[PDB]
Amino acid sequence: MDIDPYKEFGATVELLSFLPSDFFPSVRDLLDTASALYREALESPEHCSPHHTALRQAILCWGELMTLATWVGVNLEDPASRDLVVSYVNTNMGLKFRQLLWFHISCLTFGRETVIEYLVSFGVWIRTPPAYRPPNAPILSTLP
Amino acid sequence: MDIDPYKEFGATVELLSFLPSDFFPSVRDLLDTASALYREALESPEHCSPHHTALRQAILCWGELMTLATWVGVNLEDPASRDLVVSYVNTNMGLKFRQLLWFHISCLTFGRETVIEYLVSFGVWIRTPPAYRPPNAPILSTL
Amino acid sequence: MDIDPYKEFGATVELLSFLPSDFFPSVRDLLDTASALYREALESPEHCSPHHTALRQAILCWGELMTLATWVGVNLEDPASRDLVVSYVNTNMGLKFRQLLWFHISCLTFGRETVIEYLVSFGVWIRTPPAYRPPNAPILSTLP
Amino acid sequence: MDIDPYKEFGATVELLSFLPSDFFPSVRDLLDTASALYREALESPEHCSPHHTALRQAILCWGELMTLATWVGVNLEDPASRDLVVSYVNTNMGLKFRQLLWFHISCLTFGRETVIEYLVSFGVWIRTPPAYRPPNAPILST
Amino acid sequence: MDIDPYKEFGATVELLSFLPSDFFPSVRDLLDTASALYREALESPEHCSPHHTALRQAILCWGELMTLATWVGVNLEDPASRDLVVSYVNTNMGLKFRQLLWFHISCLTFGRETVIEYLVSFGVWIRTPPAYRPPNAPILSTL
Amino acid sequence: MDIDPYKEFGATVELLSFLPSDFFPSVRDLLDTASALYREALESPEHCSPHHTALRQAILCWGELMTLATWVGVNLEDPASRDLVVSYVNTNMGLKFRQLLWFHISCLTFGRETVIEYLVSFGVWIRTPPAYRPPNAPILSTL
Amino acid sequence: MDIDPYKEFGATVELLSFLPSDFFPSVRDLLDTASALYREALESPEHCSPHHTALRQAILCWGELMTLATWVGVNLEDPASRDLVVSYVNTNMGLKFRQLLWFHISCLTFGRETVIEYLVSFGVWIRTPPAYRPPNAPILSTL
Amino acid sequence: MDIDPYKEFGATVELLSFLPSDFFPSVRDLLDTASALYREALESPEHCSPHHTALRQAILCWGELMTLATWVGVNLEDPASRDLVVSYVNTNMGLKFRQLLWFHISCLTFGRETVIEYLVSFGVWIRTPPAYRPPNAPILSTLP
Amino acid sequence: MDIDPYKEFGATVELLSFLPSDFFPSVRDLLDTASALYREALESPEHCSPHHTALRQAILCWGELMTLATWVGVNLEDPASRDLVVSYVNTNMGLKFRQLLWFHISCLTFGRETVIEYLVSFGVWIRTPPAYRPPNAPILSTLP
Amino acid sequence: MDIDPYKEFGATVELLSFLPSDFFPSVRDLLDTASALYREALESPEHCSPHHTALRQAILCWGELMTLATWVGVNLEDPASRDLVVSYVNTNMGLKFRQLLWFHISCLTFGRETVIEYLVSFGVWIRTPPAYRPPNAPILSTL
Amino acid sequence: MDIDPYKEFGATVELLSFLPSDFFPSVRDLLDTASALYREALESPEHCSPHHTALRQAILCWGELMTLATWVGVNLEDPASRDLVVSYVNTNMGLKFRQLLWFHISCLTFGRETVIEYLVSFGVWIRTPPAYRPPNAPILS
Amino acid sequence: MDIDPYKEFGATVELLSFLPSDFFPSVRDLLDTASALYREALESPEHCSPHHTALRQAILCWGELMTLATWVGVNLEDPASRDLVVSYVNTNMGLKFRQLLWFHISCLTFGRETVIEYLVSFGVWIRTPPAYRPPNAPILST
Repeated sequence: MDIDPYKEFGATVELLSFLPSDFFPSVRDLLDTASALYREALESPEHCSPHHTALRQAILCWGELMTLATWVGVNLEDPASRDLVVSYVNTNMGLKFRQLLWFHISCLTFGRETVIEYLVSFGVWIRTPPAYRPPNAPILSTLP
Repeated sequence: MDIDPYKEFGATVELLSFLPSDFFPSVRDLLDTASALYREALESPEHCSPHHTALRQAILCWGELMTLATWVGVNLEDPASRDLVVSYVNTNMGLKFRQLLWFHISCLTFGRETVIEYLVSFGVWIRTPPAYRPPNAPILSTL
Repeated sequence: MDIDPYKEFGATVELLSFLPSDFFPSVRDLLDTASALYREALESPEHCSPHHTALRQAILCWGELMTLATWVGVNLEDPASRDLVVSYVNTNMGLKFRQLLWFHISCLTFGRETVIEYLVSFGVWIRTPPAYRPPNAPILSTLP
Repeated sequence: MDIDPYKEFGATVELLSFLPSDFFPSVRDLLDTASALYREALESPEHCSPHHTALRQAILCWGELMTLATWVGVNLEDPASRDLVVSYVNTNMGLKFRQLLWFHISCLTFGRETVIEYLVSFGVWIRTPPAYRPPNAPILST
Repeated sequence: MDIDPYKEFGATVELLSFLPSDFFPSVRDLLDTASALYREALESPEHCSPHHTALRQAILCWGELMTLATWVGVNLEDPASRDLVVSYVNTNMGLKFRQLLWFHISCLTFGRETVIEYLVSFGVWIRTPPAYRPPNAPILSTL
Repeated sequence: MDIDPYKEFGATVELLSFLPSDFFPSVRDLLDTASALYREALESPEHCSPHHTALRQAILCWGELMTLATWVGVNLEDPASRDLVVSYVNTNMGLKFRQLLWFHISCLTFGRETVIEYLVSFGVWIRTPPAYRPPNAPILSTL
Repeated sequence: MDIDPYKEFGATVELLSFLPSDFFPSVRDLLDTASALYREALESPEHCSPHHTALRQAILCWGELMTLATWVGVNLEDPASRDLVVSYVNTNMGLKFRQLLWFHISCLTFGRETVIEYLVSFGVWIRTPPAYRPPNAPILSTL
Repeated sequence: MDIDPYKEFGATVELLSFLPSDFFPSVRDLLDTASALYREALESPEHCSPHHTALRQAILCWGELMTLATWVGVNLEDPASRDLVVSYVNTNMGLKFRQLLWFHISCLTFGRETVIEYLVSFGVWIRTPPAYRPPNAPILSTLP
Repeated sequence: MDIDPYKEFGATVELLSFLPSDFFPSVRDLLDTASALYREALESPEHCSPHHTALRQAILCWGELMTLATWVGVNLEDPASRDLVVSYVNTNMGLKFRQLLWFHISCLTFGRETVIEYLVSFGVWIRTPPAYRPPNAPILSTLP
Repeated sequence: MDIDPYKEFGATVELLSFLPSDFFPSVRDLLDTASALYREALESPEHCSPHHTALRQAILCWGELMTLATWVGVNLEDPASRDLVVSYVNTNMGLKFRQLLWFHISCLTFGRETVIEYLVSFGVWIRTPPAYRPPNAPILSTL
Repeated sequence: MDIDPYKEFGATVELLSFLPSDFFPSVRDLLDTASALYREALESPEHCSPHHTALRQAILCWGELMTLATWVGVNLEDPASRDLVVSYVNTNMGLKFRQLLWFHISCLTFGRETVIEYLVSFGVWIRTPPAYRPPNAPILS
Repeated sequence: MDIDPYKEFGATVELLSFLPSDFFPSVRDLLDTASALYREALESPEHCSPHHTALRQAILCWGELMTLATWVGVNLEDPASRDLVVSYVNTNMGLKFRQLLWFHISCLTFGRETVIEYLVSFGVWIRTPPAYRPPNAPILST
């Protein structure tokens, strides 16, 4: 129905496309990052924030895919289809969840405006030719 | 972790399981109902309510599930595998998404308290023996 | 180019699609009701309401279509072609006029908000599985 | 030339045309209903209301119709022709008189606005296809 | 039961019986006069007068009788029965309609009291023996 | 039911018939003018004016007629029958729509009184002999 | 002397004839109801009500009729004449006394303004075709 | 069950039994007496008096008895039964109606207390031995 | 001594005869209802009500009758006489106790005036012919 | 299920059992006393006192017992069976009814406290040895 | 000795004995209704109300009954004795538990007074002979 | 629904598990103690206490098991299965009822807090090795 996941938060798919595909961390590291920082808030019966509301659904609909992978592992005695299904899952659908989890965790940790301006800064950094590219890339931190 | 989709809204998975599994409408037409009534709100760049965010996420991830089903049906070669994968997907991952869509659309249309009361009322009505239950099943209406 | 007959009033084609195709009455009954209830309204030189101009235009368009049907039935040499033309006319082009006449007549009789609420309620009713839907269906009436 | 009986009363011919032929009671029932409900008013000399003037003429004309029917039956020699004449005079022209008597009696008993709105609601109900209409028809009683 | 056609108009059946049966004009002439004088008032959607209210019903019932006659003449195949039925219809059933139409049209045109007095004045003239009966019968006129 | 399209706007069919049948422009040109001048108001969810509703209905009806013509040309098998049907359509059911579109578009562009007076002025100018009239026909302009 | 029973109470013979002839209860049941409900009032030396007076007179004359029937049954010899006399008595003179007793007892029990309206209501309900009337027949109740 | 027609008015059967059986006038004479004096009052829609109500009921039930007599005279095969039924009727059941009509008519005409006093006086007159009985019996009159 | 059980309360035997014999429930059900609703008031040393006073005596003399039945069962070696005795007891002496218990229990539960009105209404209901009798009979209840 | 006849009146079964069984009078004498002293109050439609209700109920159910005795004496065929039934009746069901009737009649005649004290006085007098007691037994008197 | 289960609640055993055996829903249905409507109150360490303690005790003892049933079924060797034992367990001890659960749940849902009057009305209805009783039963909802 | 029998009373199933399974007295002695001390309060129609409320239900649902055992022993014709069934009943289903009865009777008699402290003191006594365990086990007394 032409729904943009980040439009209600202020970004677009094109804006989030400034970062390369290899930039985003793994699903596992993001999940431990979430569970070590907002486990008591993603498990409480309150409308803490739309970021929390989106993170809950993202985690659940990723767990659905993990359960599907377990089911196709336990059934479908054809090894070729076994390998193809799981490979397609954790390669062509893990990227979207990585982007969503990274956005919703970085926003909650640092600031929506901070993340929004970091995206522009990183796009500017990555657009320049490598010869004139400065050695250090922009990074999100709260220390000097 | 351990997250309940309806706990932040006021319900639980067990409370939605009170109703029979063959009562909820089709996911094929629930999206049509949502698109014919809330498209302007769902495309808007604004937080309208906590219901809208969950509706958007559910619609998007179901669309991705349909994309996965299409990819399987296009790229796989074993008819048996193309049968089990699709059947599992749009039975097991379809029932709970039907429940989610019904809950959120009903909460947006009639009201959270009304839906919560209707759930309990229908659950109690169904279990009453037919010779004593009121003849007409409960229904949600706006008129 | 992208104009529908219901956006200016409050409804839409998809919203009006909640009712099944065969729900609407025939054309003769709708015309009889329109005449017997609002002839004086649709004879005066006044814009009583936007619901009246659309009714006038729809009635005139249906009259033109009926004149076309009479002409093709009278002045053609191929009975088969005559039959296909008339059948297509009163099978396909009559449904849209049925929907338009029903919408405008019901609005003028009961209220635009009442019609919208009835549409939503009937969509909810028809969406229910038959094993659980109540026997009686929603209807528009003023009696108790 | 196209005089209709209900325009002055606020209804129209096609508005009352939606009711089924079996919705109206018999003439022999509608006449006794009037005779038992409003008789002192129908015999009194004052114009009680415009609903009484339209009723007296209809009653007298139906009496004329019965007189014609019995005259035909008594003084026709062709049995088949007598059968068709009596059947026509008791079936085709009975429906209009039943409609008139029902309309006037129901108006006098229930008010005019109530009868008109009941007619509108009944038309709405009857135009609905049976697959979607509610099982029972709208009612008008006290 | 025993309803007087002329009682709400200050008259009675036997009072109107003073005039001979040949005095009343024909249905065609009476209907032409009505349609030429009060057509726009008879077709009005308002209660102009009880006279109009009665005239409308009388005209409609005469139309029904004409439809009956046409149906008999067309459908009925026996010429003798056809002729007998039509002769009876527009010989006997038309006289009362002629009286009613004449009464209501005259009361609409000249006046109820004028017609009431005219009936008595005509009775006086018709009772007189021919030797002393004036050769000019009473007439209705507006001068 | 004997309804006149222009009667609520202030004109009649006979008033628009005053001008010659060849004066009005083509349906394609009128639709292009409408699309290039009032699309943002014709596609708006508001009652801008009574002219806009009639314009919308006329455009939709013409689209339906064009769809009917396309269906006839696609499905009919007799070239002669296709010729008669299509030519009838865009020769006789087209002139009335040209008049309607011209009237409504000119009204929206210039004002109802200006368009109403222009009809009479142009007709009277055409009726007079050439030797006793201004040499150039009247024109509607905004400058 | 052309006297009506119910004309001093507010009804007529024709109005009571509106109801079916097989609706009124039996004479025995009516007498038992009267004896068990109003014996003290009927056996009192005071004008309790015109209903009481009429009830007393009707009961006394019905007792006289029963005494006549017993005398006929005792003294007559041929069975046929006794049969017709008795059957005529407790059919024809029984129906009207049933109507009288029902009217007076129902009045004394419920109210004249209620019994009068019940007659009209029941008659109109019975005349109505079954498919367009309430399914339950009207009944007089005290609770 | 044990109801008499005179207790509500002030008399009893025994008190009315002071007069001999052959004293009361005929049913016909009583009926013309009623019709010539209270015809307009016996047809009014008003409760003029309990006397009026009782007279109405008595007249109507005597009419029922007369109709029964006509029916038995018109439809019965046996002369013996035909004669016996009417002979019993207008001899045994007519006396009670004679007494009732006389009582009510005399009351309405003269006064209930006057009628009671007349009954009391006539008892004394009739019980006196014939030798000492005065020549003239008491009579109801309004003139001297 | 010509004593009526219900005269002191307001009803009469003929008035209580409106209900048929089959209407009243059994004796066991009435005793269970009494012992479940008013046991602590029937076993108390206070004049709570004349209804209680009558109920106590009725229950006691019914218990006496039951003791008589047990005694005649134990003795009276003749099975025929035993059978006639018990049959007479619990067929003809039980109906009166059923009526008494029903009357007193229904009065104590609902109200004396309500019971009287119900009796009158049920008499009216049962009097009418079956063809016109409404399908539902009057009943005593405190719920709609 | 455990109700005492005299508990509401202030006595017990064991208190009435204090007196000898042969002291109480006969049912016939007690009924004659009741009929000759309180018939006009026992026939009244009013609650005179709680004693009257108990007297009415006791008299009624004793009359029913006598009716049962008559029925068994009439219908039974074995003289021995009739003997046992009737003797059991008017001895065992008779003694307690004599006690009840005596208690209620004496109460109504003399006052509740007098009858209550008389029982104890008479019992203690009887249990006392003759040589150390008043020579004559106590008696209830109204003089 | 004689402890009436409902005496402390304003009710009485023969009062609840008039209801037919088909009036009460299944044990599974009643337990599901309880676990889906009052679970938060039934899991808390508070007392809440005297209507909760009896519900907890009944649920626990019924769980014991289920454990006994599955035990007998597993560790009984005679194929015939198990039939009678299990049928008795889920038929004769089922009715009393259904009565208790229905009483407590209906009280907690509708108020004690309403349920108390409904029992009297239903007893009056059920004691009427069929030839005179109304066609449909009195209703609590 | 995973309902703790002792949660509204400030206890826990694990906490009451400190006592050995042989510590609790027998059902007959516990019922005799209850009937000799709180009979007129358990048979009262009032909510004396939640302890009384629970004790009533415990007694009733034990009486149901006694009736079940009697029915089994009087109806089941197999003498091999009769033993097994009754032995299972009053060897396994009696222990939990004994624990419940002991807990509620002790809490009614001595006090909830006193019983709670006694449960901890008994555990402290029972954990001690035999060499240093005192020969006098803790007891409840007033």
